[PDB]
Amino acid sequence: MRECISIHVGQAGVQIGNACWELYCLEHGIQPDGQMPDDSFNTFFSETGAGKHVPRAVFVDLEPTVIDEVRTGTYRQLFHPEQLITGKEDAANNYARGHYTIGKEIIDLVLDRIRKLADQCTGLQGFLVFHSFGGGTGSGFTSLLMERLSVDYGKKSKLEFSIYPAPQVSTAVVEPYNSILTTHTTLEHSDCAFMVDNEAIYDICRRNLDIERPTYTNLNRLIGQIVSSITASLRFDGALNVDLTEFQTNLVPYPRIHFPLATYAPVISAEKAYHEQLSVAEITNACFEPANQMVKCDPRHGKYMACCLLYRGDVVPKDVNAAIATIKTKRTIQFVDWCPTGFKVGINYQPPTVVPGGDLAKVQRAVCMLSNTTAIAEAWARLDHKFDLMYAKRAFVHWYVGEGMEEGEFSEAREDMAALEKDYEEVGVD
Amino acid sequence: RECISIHVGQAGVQIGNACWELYCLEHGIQPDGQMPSDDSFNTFFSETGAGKHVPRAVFVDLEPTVIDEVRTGTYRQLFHPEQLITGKEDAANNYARGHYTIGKEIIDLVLDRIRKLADQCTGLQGFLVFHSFGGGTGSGFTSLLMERLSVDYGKKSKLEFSIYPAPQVSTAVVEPYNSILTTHTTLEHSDCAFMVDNEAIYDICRRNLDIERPTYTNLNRLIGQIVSSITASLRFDGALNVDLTEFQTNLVPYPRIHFPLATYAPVISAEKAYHEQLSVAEITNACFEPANQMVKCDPRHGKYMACCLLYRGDVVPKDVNAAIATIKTKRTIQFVDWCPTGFKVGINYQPPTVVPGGDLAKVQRAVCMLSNTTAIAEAWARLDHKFDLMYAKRAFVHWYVGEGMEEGEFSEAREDMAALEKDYEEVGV
Amino acid sequence: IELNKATSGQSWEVILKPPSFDGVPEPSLEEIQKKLEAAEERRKYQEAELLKHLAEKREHEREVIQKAIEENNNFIKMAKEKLAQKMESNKENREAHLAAMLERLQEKDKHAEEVRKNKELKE
Amino acid sequence: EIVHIQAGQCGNQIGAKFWEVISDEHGIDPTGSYHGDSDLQLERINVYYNEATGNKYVPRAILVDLEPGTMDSVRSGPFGQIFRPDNFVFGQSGAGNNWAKGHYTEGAELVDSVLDVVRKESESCDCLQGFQLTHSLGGGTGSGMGTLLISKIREEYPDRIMNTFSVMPSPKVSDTVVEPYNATLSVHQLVENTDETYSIDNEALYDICFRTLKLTTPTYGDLNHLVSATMSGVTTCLRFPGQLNADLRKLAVNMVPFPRLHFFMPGFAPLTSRGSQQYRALTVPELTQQMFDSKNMMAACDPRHGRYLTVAAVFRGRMSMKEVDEQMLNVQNKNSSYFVEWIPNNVKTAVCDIPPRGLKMSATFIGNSTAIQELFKRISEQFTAMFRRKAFLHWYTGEGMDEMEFTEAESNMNDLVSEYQQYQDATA
Amino acid sequence: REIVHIQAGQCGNQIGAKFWEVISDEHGIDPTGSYHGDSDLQLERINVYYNEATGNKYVPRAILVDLEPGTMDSVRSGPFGQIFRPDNFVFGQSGAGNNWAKGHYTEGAELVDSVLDVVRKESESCDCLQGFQLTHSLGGGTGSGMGTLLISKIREEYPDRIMNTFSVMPSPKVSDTVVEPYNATLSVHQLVENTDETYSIDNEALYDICFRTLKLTTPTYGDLNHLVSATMSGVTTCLRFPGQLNADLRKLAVNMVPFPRLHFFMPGFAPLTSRGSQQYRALTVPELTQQMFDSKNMMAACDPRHGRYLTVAAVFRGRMSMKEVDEQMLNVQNKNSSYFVEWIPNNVKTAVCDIPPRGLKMSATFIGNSTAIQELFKRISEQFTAMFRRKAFLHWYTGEGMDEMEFTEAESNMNDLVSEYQQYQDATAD
Ligand SMILES: CC[C@H](C)[C@@H]([C@@H](CC(=O)N1CCC[C@H]1[C@H](OC)[C@@H](C)C(=O)N[C@@H](Cc1ccccc1)C(=O)O)OC)N(C)C(=O)[C@@H](NC(=O)C(C)(C)N)C(C)C
Ligand SMILES: Nc1nc2c(ncn2[C@@H]2O[C@H](COP(=O)(O)OP(=O)(O)OP(=O)(O)O)[C@@H](O)[C@H]2O)c(=O)[nH]1
Ligand SMILES: Nc1nc2c(ncn2[C@@H]2O[C@H](COP(=O)(O)OP(=O)(O)OP(=O)(O)O)[C@@H](O)[C@H]2O)c(=O)[nH]1
Ligand SMILES: COc1cc2c(c(OC)c1OC)-c1ccc(OC)c(=O)cc1[C@@H](NC(C)=O)CC2
Ligand SMILES: Nc1nc2c(ncn2[C@@H]2O[C@H](COP(=O)(O)OP(=O)(O)O)[C@@H](O)[C@H]2O)c(=O)[nH]1
Ligand SMILES: Nc1nc2c(ncn2[C@@H]2O[C@H](COP(=O)(O)OP(=O)(O)O)[C@@H](O)[C@H]2O)c(=O)[nH]1
Ligand SMILES: [Mg+2]
Ligand SMILES: [Mg+2]
Repeated sequence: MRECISIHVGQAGVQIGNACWELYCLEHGIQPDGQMPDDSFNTFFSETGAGKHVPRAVFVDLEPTVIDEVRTGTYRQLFHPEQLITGKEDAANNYARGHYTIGKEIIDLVLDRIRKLADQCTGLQGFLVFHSFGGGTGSGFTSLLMERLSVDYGKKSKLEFSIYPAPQVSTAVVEPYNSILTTHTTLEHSDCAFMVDNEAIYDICRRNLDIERPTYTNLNRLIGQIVSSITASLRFDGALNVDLTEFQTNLVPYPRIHFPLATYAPVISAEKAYHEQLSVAEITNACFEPANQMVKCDPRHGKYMACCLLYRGDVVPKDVNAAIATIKTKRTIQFVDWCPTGFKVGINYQPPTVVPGGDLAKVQRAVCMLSNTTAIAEAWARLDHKFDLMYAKRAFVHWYVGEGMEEGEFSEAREDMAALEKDYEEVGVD
Repeated sequence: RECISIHVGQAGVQIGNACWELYCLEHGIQPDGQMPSDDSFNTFFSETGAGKHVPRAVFVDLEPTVIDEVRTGTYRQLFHPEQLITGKEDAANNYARGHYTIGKEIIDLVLDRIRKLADQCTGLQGFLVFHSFGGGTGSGFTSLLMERLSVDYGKKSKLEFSIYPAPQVSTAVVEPYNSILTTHTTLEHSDCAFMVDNEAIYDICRRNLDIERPTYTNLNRLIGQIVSSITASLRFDGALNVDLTEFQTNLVPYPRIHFPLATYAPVISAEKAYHEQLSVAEITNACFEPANQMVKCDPRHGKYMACCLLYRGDVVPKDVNAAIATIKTKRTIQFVDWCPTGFKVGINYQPPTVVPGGDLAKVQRAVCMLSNTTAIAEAWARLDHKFDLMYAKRAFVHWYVGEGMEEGEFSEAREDMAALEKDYEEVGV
Repeated sequence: IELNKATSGQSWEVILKPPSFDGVPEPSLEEIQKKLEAAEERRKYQEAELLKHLAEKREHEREVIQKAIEENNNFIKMAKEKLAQKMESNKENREAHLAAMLERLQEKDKHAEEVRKNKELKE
Repeated sequence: EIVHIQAGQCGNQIGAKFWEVISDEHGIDPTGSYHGDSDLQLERINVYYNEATGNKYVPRAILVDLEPGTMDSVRSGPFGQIFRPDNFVFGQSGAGNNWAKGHYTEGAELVDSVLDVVRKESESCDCLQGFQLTHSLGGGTGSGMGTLLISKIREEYPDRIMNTFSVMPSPKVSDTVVEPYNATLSVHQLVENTDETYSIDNEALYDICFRTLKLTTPTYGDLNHLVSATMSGVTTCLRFPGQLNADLRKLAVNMVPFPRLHFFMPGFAPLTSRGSQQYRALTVPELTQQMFDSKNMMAACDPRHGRYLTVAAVFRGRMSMKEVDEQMLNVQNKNSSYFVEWIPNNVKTAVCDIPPRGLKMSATFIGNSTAIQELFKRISEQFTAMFRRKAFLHWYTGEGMDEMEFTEAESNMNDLVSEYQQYQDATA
Repeated sequence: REIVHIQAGQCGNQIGAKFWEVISDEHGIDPTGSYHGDSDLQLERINVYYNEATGNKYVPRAILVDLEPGTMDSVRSGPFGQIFRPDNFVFGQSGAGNNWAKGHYTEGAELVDSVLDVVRKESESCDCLQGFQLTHSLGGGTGSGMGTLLISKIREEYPDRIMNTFSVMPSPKVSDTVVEPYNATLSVHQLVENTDETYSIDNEALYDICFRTLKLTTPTYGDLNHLVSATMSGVTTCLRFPGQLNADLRKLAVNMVPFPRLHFFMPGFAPLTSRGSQQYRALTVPELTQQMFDSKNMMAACDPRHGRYLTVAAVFRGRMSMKEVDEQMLNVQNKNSSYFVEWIPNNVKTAVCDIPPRGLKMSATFIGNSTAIQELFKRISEQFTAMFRRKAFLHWYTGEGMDEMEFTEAESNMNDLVSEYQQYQDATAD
């Protein structure tokens, strides 16, 4: 019951999945074979006759090398060969290819493994799409699948984990195109999209993990902490609280306005020792540091329409409310004259499980705060400007149009964002 | 000669438990019916092949519990299974439910037991109805019963024994609503009605019996004891009030003004220092003070039109008229122009019986007092205003109209209750 | 004065002041059977109207759960009917490019044959 | 006879709390069997419990939830074994704080299944009084599906009395934003589908724990404990024999003066903390003035703001009626302005010389004051915030609902708000 | 996944032979074609340029084409000349005689279908062919003419694949064949139409490097061909060696070419060395970053300071501090922002290889789309229009069947690209 099919789409999407899935295997003491010594974790894992717990996941890519690293990897056994799908030729950092030209050749087969996983779901909740914002596969294919699944599975919950691009963390000149391109095609098909700004994950590895030049693993591991911290509520059933989708009800005031901002705390390196540990009243205040946000933005300037705190480990209501009390005094946390000044809390029993031989140290109490602030719209305009810059001179566009795209798809997609920009504008009016 | 006693819903039913308790005391009937060693006691008891004297009574309640407390009681061997009538659910403090709803359901069946009771009769005088007033059952069905008994047993008497409501006892907010609707429906169907104010019984159990918080049984202990005094003239061989039609004549002069006030002396308790027992000279001055009255309405400022001084036991007529002359000496007791100033006195020689294992003290000499006073309208005036208050702002009405009634029936009843309040002005001049 | 005498009783009227005013003054089964039969109509009608109004709401649900079913099946129409156009419009556009560029080439493959011809001409 | 349906997260918890509270007073041991000191308990025990011939006493309780979470809690719970395994009607698609999901779609899938249970459960009853429902007005199962059966049952048994125990949503307690949307929609149905409704407020409940019991971190267990007390406290006139001799319809007849104005303001005396600290007996005057003061009402309104139409007061525990009666007539002489003059002797006292569990006295209250329109103003305003900008509405409209339903349900409540006003200003 | 190399004429086969000499040692392959190296990163991506054979031997995926058996024989009867499959040597006996018409139209056309027989065989045995690599002389006849004929004829048969060339622009400094600007311009007209990307190896820059920098008085072809190959191993380093990316011709094309006609790259390797000279002291990252962006280091005789970079891709080799690399690359761009287009957000992309080249502890390749490449084209038109004015040497072309107007058709197609390159140079965001 309460099933959850997770879908990993190319490079960013796949690699992040491996940090996610390794963690879950630790969170519920699962070995890289599938076996292990509260059965609420079976919403993500499927127990077999041998007792092996196989993830309710699909690893999809237009080129083989990325998925090959899983087939040869430590957890090669952990999945079915069928549930690790790979094309021969990638999308060449081009949406038009991922969506049409190349993606078309796989899409049908891809949805079959999704349907052959949908059967063993006694009572499914919905999907968890993990992708890149600027990849050919990450963007193109994702919107084609998001489009197809919304036919195939109608109005079921589709929850994206989209990796916003940052120049420091690779990138490619065309990315703002692939960014705006997918956002548009997926907007209707998304239920709730968890944006991840690659710079903010970089900026944290720099500041708190102290890493001068972060490896993808260094970030993916940090990201997977935030993601498990979101899906904690589902893999566990804690009397304390833990209650997702219910957060989603407060988070999403309007259908389009579905982008929550994450603010994980505490990010501490395996080099402190003396500092240990941190009170709930410290970590509750940490959530309001722009330095800790998943997406770089200023909600000290912008209005609020939601605030949800996802506590774990050693959290006891008394102080949570004392912590909650002190902030409700501070006049930065400003809401709309239609949206209540409430803070949806949810405490987990399980402590933040850390990656053995990692960068971050074991904490007592971990928090993540989902919030629907108009300051998220900054991410859009930030990307929309870069888009407009090359698009004016129609730079790189030819590669898109050469694959079958109309010159108008680019104009339509931008207007939709401009509408979404105006939609975050309008909502933040009293 | 005979008399069928009908008990409708809780109040009269419970009160009629105490009646046929006292009758089986004054007559020496066992709670099984068989009695060992004037014949007039049989006006209320129909003997069977087993020699058992089954009461000529019919107990009705729209809900079980109450009649089932008899089917449990010592006196369960007294009555037949047929005479105790119990429906599925009560009218729920509603007149309109009792009347049109659950009333229709139980009517025929109730009259059938009445038929079968009256089939075994050599000259059935009438009926002695026992009911509440503001009760769901003791208003809805009672008025419906009078309605069909008057048709089915026409030109045959009805002696209404009603319990007027009081806030001092277990009272319901809708009570004045049921009380008026019933009075207006029972109006033309009743031949004589004995109104009994529950507040008057209340303080009588407090000031004299010394029970501040009296049980329904304690209050009933008196009610039945004053009731037995009205019926002593019937069950025994006394000269005064021998027939049902005597009250209707002796007391009821104007047909509509058929509500005689009741008075009783002595009001006595057993748990108190023993002394010289009361004499005829004492009890006459006791009967003329409202501290013993059954309905709380000042007669000293209310025109009379009838009087009967019904003595019981060790009483002698010289001392009766030795006290009568002395009361007209001090008190001038106002009587209407059309009526002769005087009382039809009567002594039933049989002794006043008290309850064994009860509050009441055994008195050799006792006296009831049936008196028609225009001052009884000071009890209707009370109820009419409470009814006038509620209906004015139309509170609770929807419960009655939901039962099948019309809004008319409410106004209809009060328009006529006003007519009656004026008939007390038209007479009390 | 005297009224009557008996076994376990006696009665006697006692006058005090006679009246100054000589003289004194100055139910059907069918109609109950009709008035009762009438009350039950009234009770059985407003309870029948209740039944009607409740059966009306019973259709509101039958209508509401339908909107939800129709809303979704039209959503899946709207989405499938988008892909159908988009994939075809693209298949059209893309193949129409590849073929236009093979003609540019086809023609610039002809230019060659007529030069190999203009060389032979000269000879 | 009473059939007790318990709907949702709240309704099942609240209901189970009363279903152990009463069993203590009725000697029904956690496994189901009589053990009590006297047979004054067993006298009126067919009211709530049934026999497994014999004896094993089974409650006439029906358990309903669109999710199995709350059901497994009761199942595991201290008095869980006492319930009939074929009386737990639960889904898997957990309504998820959506009136529309519980009321329509999801709950409507399970409705018919639950009605089969009530049909069957009504068969064992010689002559049923009516039904009793415990539910929350902010969520999905309780708020939505609850109102659904309420309509369904009104159709299956039109003459049977509809009794509910409704916890009202508060901005203080529970962070679900939608709540005024579920509440408004469910009030709408309760206004037309119930004979009587007990308005219990979490705002008022949190504040009794906090301001009064001094409870610095009020848990549900503390909140639910005050309710369970008022539940058995109002059902003393049913469960316990005496001079009353009363029923669900008699109560409603004498209480509800106008149909729609059937929303009740429950009260209590003494306000005892969960567990702590017992002892220190209460005097008669102490027991009356407490009970009749706003700081002792489970509904968040000021009675000194409205005007009492009708009043109920079950005093439990060993006392003397002369003491009790004297203090009630003392109150109506003082607060003459706040009691309707055109409803004569409108304040009814009930006694019982049996104290509840632990404490040796009690004084449950049920006012029918026009002040309650302040409870409705609260909700209607909270609604109008989101609604004028139509926020979180998509969650509802996505279930097949139209904007018009919200328009109407709110409008229908404003009509009740205004209707309560008509009598607050009424003079004979 | 796979690449098919081809070489045309004298220069083509000379610069192509050297590329195969460099990349064989860079992969641990001996003149016999057998692998004998240590690291297994030398084999990680070997499939790209090499065909796997029997006896665990590797054979380059290359076709050897010329209308003269000259260079053809010197190569075959030379060093690594044994390594190539003798069947792929598509060598005629005509001799285009530095005539574009002779190779593209007349004598060359006779051969072309024989060449195509071989390209089809090499494309067939490919798990995934990505595209073709052409090394050719732009002033010649077989190189310039037949080589572009072969392009058009391949582009026909495989439109879906990348067409990358290493075109060597002639200089009056290196060659005194007067007709070169005719054959030069004629070939430019063809490249602008049928190649994905083109590396402009300008013989003028090549000479000045050997003359003015390397101080070689009489530079031999050997001294120039060395600079060519050094750049070629450089530009191909990421296509050949594993690491950060992934690493596709199409992924480069898409990111490096914003406008389709403008795909002529200005290569420019640092550190510049004399053919077969032992390196004393190596350079630091600043010395590398600095020298690599110098006009004195460009392989095309253009001043990047006279233009604006649309795109840049800088490839560093050997073991060095990336933070130092990132410190230096961001110094360069952020100090000289005026040379980079504002309307192409993040136009400079840096890749690093830990495997340095032979005898170099550290190297650094440059690939840029500087509009300054107009200077190379400008030159060529001035050389052509000087001769075409007096209609000089024309009978060499006409007598091959060639039309008079075909020249003016190419002259102005060439004249358009210059205005087109200028257009985007002057273009601003504002
Ligand atoms: C600046 C122009 C040339 C680059 C250069 C060179 C030609 C060359 O390299 N040539 C002319 C064919 C042979 C080749 C050279 O002999 C020196 C052999 C060893 C070589 O480099 N072999 C290559 C292979 C090769 C490559 C291409 C062509 C033939 C051979 C190798 O093994 O690496 O020297 C003759 N020079 C100064 C010249 O050709 C002459 N000057 C001129 O070019 C003028 C007069 C400006 N037109 C004379 C001053 C000699
Ligand atoms: N956070 C994070 N970002 C990544 C990761 N891998 C790639 N990216 C981002 O992904 C974007 C490029 O898209 P990709 O997902 O790598 O490309 P793709 O088209 O989906 O995959 P392929 O074509 O198969 O190579 C850039 O913005 C990168 O910063 C990763 O492991 N973590
Ligand atoms: N004196 C006296 N009055 C009684 C008795 N029982 C009830 N009453 C009065 O009857 C009135 C209410 O009417 P009830 O007859 O009890 O009610 P009911 O609806 O007819 O009876 P149910 O069938 O039990 O519902 C109140 O004024 C009560 O005080 C009794 O035993 N003695
Ligand atoms: C089943 O429980 C009850 C039922 C009723 C009453 C009541 O309060 C004492 C109950 O306890 C809560 C009741 C209520 C209100 C009245 O007036 C406001 C009234 O007149 C009268 C009453 C009740 N009558 C008496 C004599 O108390 C009858 C109905
Ligand atoms: N008093 C009380 N309120 C509760 C309880 N659980 C939830 N609530 C309230 O119930 C409302 C939400 O409805 P809920 O019962 O949770 O949802 P449902 O399961 O879909 O019926 C909110 O106003 C909460 O404050 C409980 O056990 N007791
Ligand atoms: N860089 C370089 N240029 C050369 C070489 N051989 C010839 N050239 C140039 O090639 C051009 C002439 O083309 P060529 O290769 O001889 O003609 P083809 O035999 O018809 O292809 C001139 O611009 C020469 O400078 C060489 O090995 N290297
Ligand atoms: Mg890609
Ligand atoms: Mg009744």
